[PDB]
Amino acid sequence: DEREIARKVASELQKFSEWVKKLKEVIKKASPEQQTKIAQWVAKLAGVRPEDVKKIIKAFND
Repeated sequence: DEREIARKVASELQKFSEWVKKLKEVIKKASPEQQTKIAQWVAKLAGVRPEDVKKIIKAFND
């Protein structure tokens, strides 16, 4: 069903947006060395590239 996937994806979008903002606040308080380090933790845990974590964070600032 299309409307149920849309309802589910949008709900997870609102929840995941909260965690991106918290990760942003942790990154905004970190030194440039720690910012790279935090992006490498998230990438190594989630199984993505460190650059993808930054592109995902970019899409949740607007």
